[PDB]
Amino acid sequence: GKLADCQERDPALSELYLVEGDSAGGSAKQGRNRKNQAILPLKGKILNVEKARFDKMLSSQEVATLITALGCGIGRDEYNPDKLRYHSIIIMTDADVDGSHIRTLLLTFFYRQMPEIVERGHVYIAQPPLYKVKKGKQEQYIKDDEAMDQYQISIALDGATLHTNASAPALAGEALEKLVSEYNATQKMINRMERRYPKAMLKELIYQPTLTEADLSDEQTVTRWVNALVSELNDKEQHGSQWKFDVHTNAEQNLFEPIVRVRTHGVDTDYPLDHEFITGGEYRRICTLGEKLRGLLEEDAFIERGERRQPVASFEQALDWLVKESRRGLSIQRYKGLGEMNPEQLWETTMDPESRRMLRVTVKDAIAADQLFTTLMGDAVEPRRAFIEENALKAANIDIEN
Amino acid sequence: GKLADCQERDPALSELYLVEGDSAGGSAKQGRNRKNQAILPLKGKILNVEKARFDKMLSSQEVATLITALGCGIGRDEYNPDKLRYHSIIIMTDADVDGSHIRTLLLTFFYRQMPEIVERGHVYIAQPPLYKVKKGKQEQYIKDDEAMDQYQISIALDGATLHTNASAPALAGEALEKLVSEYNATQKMINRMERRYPKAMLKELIYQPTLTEADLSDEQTVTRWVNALVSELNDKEQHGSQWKFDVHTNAEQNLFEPIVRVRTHGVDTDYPLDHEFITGGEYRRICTLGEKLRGLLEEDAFIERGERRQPVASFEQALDWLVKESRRGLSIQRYKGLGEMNPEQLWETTMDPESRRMLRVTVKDAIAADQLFTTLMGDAVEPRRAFIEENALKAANIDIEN
Amino acid sequence: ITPVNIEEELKSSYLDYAMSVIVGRALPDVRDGLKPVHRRVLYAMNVLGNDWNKAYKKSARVVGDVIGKYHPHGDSAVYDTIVRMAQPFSLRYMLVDGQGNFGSIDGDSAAAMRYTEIRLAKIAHELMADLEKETVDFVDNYDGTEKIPDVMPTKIPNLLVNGSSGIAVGMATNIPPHNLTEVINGCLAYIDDEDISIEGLMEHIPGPDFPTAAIINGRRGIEEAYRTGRGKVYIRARAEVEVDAKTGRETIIVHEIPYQVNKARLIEKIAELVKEKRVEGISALRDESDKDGMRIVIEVKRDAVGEVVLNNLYSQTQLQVSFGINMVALHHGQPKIMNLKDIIAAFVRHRREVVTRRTIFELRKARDRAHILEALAVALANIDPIIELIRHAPTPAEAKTALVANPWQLGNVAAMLERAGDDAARPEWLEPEFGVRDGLYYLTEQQAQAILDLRLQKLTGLEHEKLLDEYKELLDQIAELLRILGSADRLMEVIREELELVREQFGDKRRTEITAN
Amino acid sequence: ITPVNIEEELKSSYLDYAMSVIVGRALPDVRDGLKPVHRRVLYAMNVLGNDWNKAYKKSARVVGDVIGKYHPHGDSAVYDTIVRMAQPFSLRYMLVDGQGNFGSIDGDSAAAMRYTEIRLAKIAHELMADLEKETVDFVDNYDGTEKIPDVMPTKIPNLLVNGSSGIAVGMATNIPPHNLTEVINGCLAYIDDEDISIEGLMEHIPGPDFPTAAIINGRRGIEEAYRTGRGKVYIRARAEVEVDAKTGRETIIVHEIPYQVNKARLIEKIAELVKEKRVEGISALRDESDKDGMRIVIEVKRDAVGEVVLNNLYSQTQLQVSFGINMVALHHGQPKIMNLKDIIAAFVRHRREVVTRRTIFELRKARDRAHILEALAVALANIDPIIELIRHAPTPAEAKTALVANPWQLGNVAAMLERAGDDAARPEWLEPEFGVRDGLYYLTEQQAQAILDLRLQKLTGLEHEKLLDEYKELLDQIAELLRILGSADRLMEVIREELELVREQFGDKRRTEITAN
DNA sequence: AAATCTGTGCGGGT
DNA sequence: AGAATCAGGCATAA
DNA sequence: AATCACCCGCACAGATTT
DNA sequence: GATTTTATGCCTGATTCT
Ligand SMILES: COc1c(NC(=O)c2ccc(NC(=O)c3ccc(NC(=O)[C@H](CC#N)NC(=O)c4ccc(NC(=O)/C(C)=C/c5ccc(O)cc5)cc4)cc3)c(OC)c2O)ccc(C(=O)O)c1O
Ligand SMILES: [Mg+2]
Ligand SMILES: [Mg+2]
Repeated sequence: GKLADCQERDPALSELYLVEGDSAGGSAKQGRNRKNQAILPLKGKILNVEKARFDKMLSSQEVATLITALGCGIGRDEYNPDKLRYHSIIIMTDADVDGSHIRTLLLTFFYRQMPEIVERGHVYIAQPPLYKVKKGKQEQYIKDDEAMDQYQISIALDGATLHTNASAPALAGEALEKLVSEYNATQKMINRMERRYPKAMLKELIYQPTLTEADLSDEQTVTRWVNALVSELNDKEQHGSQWKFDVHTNAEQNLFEPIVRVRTHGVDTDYPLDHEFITGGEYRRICTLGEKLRGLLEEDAFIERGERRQPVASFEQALDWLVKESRRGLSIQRYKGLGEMNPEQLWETTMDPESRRMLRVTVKDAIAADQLFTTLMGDAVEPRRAFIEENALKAANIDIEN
Repeated sequence: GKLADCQERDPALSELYLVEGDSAGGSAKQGRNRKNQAILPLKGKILNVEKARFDKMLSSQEVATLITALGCGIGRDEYNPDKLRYHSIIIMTDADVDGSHIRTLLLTFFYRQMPEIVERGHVYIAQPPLYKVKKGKQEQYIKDDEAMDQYQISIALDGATLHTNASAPALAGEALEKLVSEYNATQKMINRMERRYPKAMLKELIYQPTLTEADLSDEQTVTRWVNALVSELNDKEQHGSQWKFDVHTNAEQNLFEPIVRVRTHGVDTDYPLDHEFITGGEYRRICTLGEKLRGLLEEDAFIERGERRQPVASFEQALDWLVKESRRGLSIQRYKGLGEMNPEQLWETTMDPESRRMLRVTVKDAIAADQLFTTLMGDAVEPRRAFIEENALKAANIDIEN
Repeated sequence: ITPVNIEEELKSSYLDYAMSVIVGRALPDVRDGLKPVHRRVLYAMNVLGNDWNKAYKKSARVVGDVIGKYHPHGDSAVYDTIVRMAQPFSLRYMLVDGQGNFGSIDGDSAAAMRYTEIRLAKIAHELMADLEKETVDFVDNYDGTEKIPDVMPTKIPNLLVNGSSGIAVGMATNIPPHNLTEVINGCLAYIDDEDISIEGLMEHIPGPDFPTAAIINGRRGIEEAYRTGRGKVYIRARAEVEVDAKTGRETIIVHEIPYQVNKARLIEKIAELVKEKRVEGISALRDESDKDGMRIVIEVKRDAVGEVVLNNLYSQTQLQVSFGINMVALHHGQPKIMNLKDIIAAFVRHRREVVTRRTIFELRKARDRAHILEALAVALANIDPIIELIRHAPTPAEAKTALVANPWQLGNVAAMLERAGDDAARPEWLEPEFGVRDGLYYLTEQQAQAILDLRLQKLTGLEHEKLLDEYKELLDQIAELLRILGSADRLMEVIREELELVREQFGDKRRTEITAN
Repeated sequence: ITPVNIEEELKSSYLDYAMSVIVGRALPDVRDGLKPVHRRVLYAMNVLGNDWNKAYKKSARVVGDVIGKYHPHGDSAVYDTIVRMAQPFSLRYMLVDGQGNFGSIDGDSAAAMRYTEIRLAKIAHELMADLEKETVDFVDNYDGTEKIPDVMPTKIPNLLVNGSSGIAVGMATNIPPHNLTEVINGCLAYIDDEDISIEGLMEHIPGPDFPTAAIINGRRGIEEAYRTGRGKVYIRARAEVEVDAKTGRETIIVHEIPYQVNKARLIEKIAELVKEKRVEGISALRDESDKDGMRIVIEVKRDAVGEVVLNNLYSQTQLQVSFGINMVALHHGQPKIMNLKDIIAAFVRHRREVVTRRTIFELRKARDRAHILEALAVALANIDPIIELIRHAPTPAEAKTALVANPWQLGNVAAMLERAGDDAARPEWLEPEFGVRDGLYYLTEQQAQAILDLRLQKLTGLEHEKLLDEYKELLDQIAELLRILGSADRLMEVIREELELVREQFGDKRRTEITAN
């Protein structure tokens, strides 16, 4: 039954793995420690015990083999968690959406059919890597995209990077790195809310000064700010766009209704701005960052790069050039699945007892878990659809602005 | 398994096909008259019963299935040809060398183990096509390569092609067809003697006048003749080879030969146009074609293809232009195997009673057939090697060439 | 070892999977009505140069190319997707031209990859028209090495004509086919009047039109489906009864069957039903279809009436089927339920955007070419000083600098250079330093290089005149493109002409009949 | 239903199959030692640009290209043929460089086509050297649509170096590998003296040289095989008996094994033999072969004697094998049995023919280029009248006729042509009418066209002098090529230089040791 | 004798 | 005691 | 060379229980 | 992604007959 049993007969120091796919199973068998480790490949997606009747569960081959491997019974008057084998159980699925679906199916089976095993804490989840980085000598593995981004930013400022503005400033580490990190955070904040506004307007508002609501007036003051913004936007284009504006008053404040048009005979007819937008904290942090981010570069400016010097304005291109310099002699690989990894990599990345990383599964509350399992894995479409709609991107549009 | 049976029960109106390959069998099962036709795919090559033992013959699976399907007995004191199902048997193998090998193996089995079946005439051979041609409206299948040449020639001279000599005569078909057929036959004869003489010499001799050996004797005009031939050969030479001539008067009729130094740095000692070559009929028919193929084309000439025109000054140019013009709106398909055909093509070309074509296998003499089978299919290497060497290229030099 | 609650893990994993499947696998895009796999397959076939009038290619070539380059999934799914688009009994207008064994209406099978060949269809070139003129946006592939279009610049109303069917988590979609000429007439009617009502649209679009040409039994569900996006219809086969006189024999002939029905299963189910005595009055059953038409023959007993047994068959077996119309599609990366007018409006907006972007690209190209032609024409009128300057210089770089240093008088070509509409034919990125100044021409570096690349053959009269003719033609083209960009009424005329041409080329006749109960 | 006799069908079918297998599948060619599948694979890899200093490609791509274009057979045969050429323990000098899992000496098997990658090896470029200079003939493919080489213009003695093995109908062939340096020394010795005997050749070629580096036992078989063509040799493994005193118990250590032997089957066979009390004095068996090298350990009993037990293993186990040398190859499209001198002579003749054809091609190219260069120089000598004539041209054709139909003055370049006289550089096809006649050049049509296709950029001094330099060096190149074609000694000197360069680049050391009985 | 319950198939994914 | 017979292994093909 | 046993939503016979 | 047993010639050792 594709089971590669272990050598240790004591049911307190053995392990069991539920590998996804056949190539990954073969590689795990190749690279395992045969003394106290077992393997059980899964060929495809398994039955959903939440929907299936009890009669059909016993007929299925996959769950039958799993029950035989575990050694405990199934059903009332036959289940006996005392007579247990393989006190450690690890999932170790792929790092894509299908892997997560398989993980949910396995967790549903373990919770519904054998609650005591999950309660006592014998279920673990592995965490293989995604990216591999090589630089000749220094090579390593990186999990998730966020860690890769952090590594890239750190390598961008791994020594050197002394930004000389006018005569001889020296940020010298902390100032430059902290400014870059805060800039990346603000860029992420802009990107998460990018749907509701254009990128050009948000990217130009940081360079513009504060709104100065104190001196605002119906005439001679409302027009100046909006006209300055529109003039600054118009003269930086490459797609044949156009920015125009109009303003109005409603006896409380002087509100703006800017308009833009590009590659379309239609028109939005409004990008309204009033007290609500200025009162928001997003604009406050944008202005706070823009106070530091101004035209500090004089007629002469450069960066004391390693045996390099690129004196230009438009610091974004300088950042891209620095990234290119960091990536000049760097090698990056993105794994596709567990099959690609060789047995040595699998042994040294997940199956090593003294360098691996895992997660332990625990149960906090019973009624909440039962309700969630019934809602998501049940055979009633409407609660599931409502739950998906509630937690959609609208719930992701959190207006904390921080 | 692996037998799609028919619904007919009377063993005098049934049929059986022994198809090569699994995909071809699957296609044939769909496109067949399911009332009174059956299929039996063959996966690969089968056993040679001449070299094998009876126990291994009964152990194999393919021959066992065939024996079970046929319904008769096996071996002496059990075989009974009266209890025969499927009075008609058809082979239908592929159209390559491996197909013929499989055909020979099947014929060996049938003749060695069931002589009565072969003698009564219950075995047939099927002949599927090779090419398919379409011209917008016309569509047809073509077998082998000779029929393709005939079809191409017929399409080339399909209407128009009124050859104009000087101002406006009209060969108009049949005379031109006879000239084309004679030219093709002479070219086919010329191609099969490149080993003994160069191609350029044989091609050039047709345009020069006949030697007229009757009046040659010792006029010493042979020197001028060979000088003219060598000058003509050296005129349009385009590979760096050089030519020379030599003569002598060993007998009453003077003899001569050319010498050529060729690309390979070696020099062939001579190619003498001696008594055997001049008196032979091959040279006589070469001169016969040459007499009608002298300078018939005048200073002004052209080939009158349908609603088209082109001035030419040679027969080969006219033929090549006609062939290239005839292939304008034509589409061709070539079948690499039986698995490339959809079921309807198989039905209408091989399985339809009113449009198929087959051959019937019969025995002429018994002792000769037994001797040939023992010589070729036996397990003694040396007689087989001697037989292959006898009919090798040494006996392929047929002096008829007609 | 770090703890984690089960609820958070379950929620995160299941939401990730569901949201990826909703906008990643199943639902189609409203603008062109294609799922991602179809778009990637068609784009890959386009890049290989597998046109509609060239030699065929093996299926394994295309499948391997797609899997290696764009689509990181299994190969069985890709091959099945390719096979489904080449069957005349699945799509109203096939998008692939196949050769080999691609299955039959009986649902038999399809041969493996190594035994079949494919190429693009003629209509499939209309979906990807003007793809090279920067009319759509490109996005990264699964590892940031290639580029894939975001949406095809379609010219046919693909979603309505071909239909769709898909299953996702929490929802699904099912849209039937339609006829091309009727949909084009509906689009033209919408363009002529935006405030048209559903009743007005239904004058041009009576209903669906399936490939198999069955009979639609009813007219009340179509209105509800087109007015709200959900409905239900009944599809009925075509059959009749004929009497040969003599002994008063009755026979039933079946010609046409409903949509998505296997003939073999129907025949064997009828055989099972008559064997079990659940249907009375049937004598024998035969199939006689061969290469020309469909025929199923049923014989009825001499002590029975054909109409009763036929109605019992309609009620029991699969000779009549139900079809539940339900329209769901992606609008801006979000699922949504739609009706006829929304689909038509989305198609029209897509066409407007594509035409505008194409016009901008063409205008830029024309302006650049006119800029080069001006320099060549001015250079051809001062031959003697130019050749003297080139001959005296020892190196090409020195000659280039000498050419660029001094201005050149226009000469006898001053009539046409100043005849343009001031700056109509002037590139946008050109500074005011260069160009036609007050009676003198100033050359840039690239104009100098173009002058140095000139041949002697251009000194003849005919070659000299062809350049001037080309320049005048370019001026006319620039004027036309500017006029198109100017007003909002020329664009609709262009769109109307394109739609009329498509209707004239790819139109055809109706198959399915619509009747009352 | 035409009849047909069984005898005729059997005879024709079997003769056709036998001849096709004999001259198309199993036997190699004496001139380069490659079967048709190997030649087609290498040619297909060459055409794709899959060189040795570029990125890898997938095996499926190359296999599909070979199957579609040249080789009309299945995928498994082609892939196994490709796999065998990339194994270091099969070929003495590998011809394909692979990345993936291509088996191991222990007995494993390679992965699938979808999981491996390949490219050409560095030495394989020497087999296909000077392929574009018309050094060999070309023949049609199966469907008469492509061209494939008839034989490679090889520069390595592949047949002797890599050996061969094949089973035909009625015959077979089996040839072992050899060492490259010894073979090159033998070829040079043959070039020095053409009447050398077999004893003279064996001074430089002691015997075979396998990749696995076993021992060869005996010497009579090698002499018999080289003298007649058929022989038998014995291959023995390398093993020793080791003891560290102390307890006085010795062990048998095996480092190497014969050619074409599986290690796992050997170990299990020894286990089965010692199980049934068939071999006495063996206590334990173990395999320590990993990474560093091969080591098999056999621990004998306390009372055992190492030599006594060791001598039985050669007689009983598979530690000693017999190799039967039998040389058969195609000479002029027919099989024949060869000996060493015939192979060496055939290789030398092939090299002579290739070099002669290459020289002729290069001479033709040089003369063709010089012809145009002379016209360009003469045209530049008289630029002002030329441009004045061209400017009054209604069309280019009239300008060409005006240029052709008059003599031209040589000017200041005629002195250079004093070196170019003596008919050294005139093309063969050119007539005496054209060219320099009486100090007045006469132009042809193509020279006039080349003049008309002249850019202004070539009026500078540097571009004027480069033409003269090119002409001056082309004359010397023509002289050297004519000198090579003029005699026989120079050809042999060139061949010796090429062989010495190959020996220097690709030479290596010996592995197998030959010993007496 | 009305009301639940159990199966089957359509098209892209392990 | 010694001939005669029977299996299995090597590389390109169904 | 086509086939393995499940996941996802909707509509519909034929079969058991109230 | 993993899925049978044959033809063809020369040589070995193991087993069966007289
Ligand atoms: C010779 O062929 C040809 C060609 N050919 C080519 O040029 C050609 C080129 C490339 C290729 N291939 C590739 O590049 C290629 C192929 C495959 C891959 N995949 C992967 O790496 C990854 C693995 C990793 N990491 N895979 C997957 O993610 C994967 C996903 C799903 C599954 N599925 C499951 O597990 C199932 C179904 C379980 C289940 C569960 C339960 C159950 O009861 C049943 C099932 C399995 C694997 C990657 C690349 C090729 O192959 C197509 C070709 O043919 C050209 C011309 C001709 C000619 O004649 O002209 C010709 O003949
Ligand atoms: Mg995956
Ligand atoms: Mg074949």
